[PDB]
Amino acid sequence: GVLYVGSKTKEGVVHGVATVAENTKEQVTNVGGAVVTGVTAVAQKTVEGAGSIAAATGFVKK
Amino acid sequence: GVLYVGSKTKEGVVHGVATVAENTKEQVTNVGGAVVTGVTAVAQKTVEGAGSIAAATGFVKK
Repeated sequence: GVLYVGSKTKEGVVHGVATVAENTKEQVTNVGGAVVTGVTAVAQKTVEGAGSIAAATGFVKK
Repeated sequence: GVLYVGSKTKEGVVHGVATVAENTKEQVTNVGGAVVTGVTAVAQKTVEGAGSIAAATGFVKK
């Protein structure tokens, strides 16, 4: 299928995932997987297959 | 006289005079004279003398 997408922007500043942490014991920032953060962010047919994306963190501290 | 001034800033972005103009016939931006636009902007005894600062524009179009 056609996905024509016309974005004419005068001016644009786009910020993706932001990680800010102050006065933290132990810090683990988890950013990854499938993230698209452009001015014209277009994503299609992501993992149309069997597999899938997974962004997971392994902090336990038992 | 004493003018102790203690400014401890975590983070600061300061913008001076801003000139934005779109679709203008004839443009004359006049920024000058005595302008101080720092993070810690301190001005004292400006033209304590006879003279004075003057920021003037000479547009007539008669």
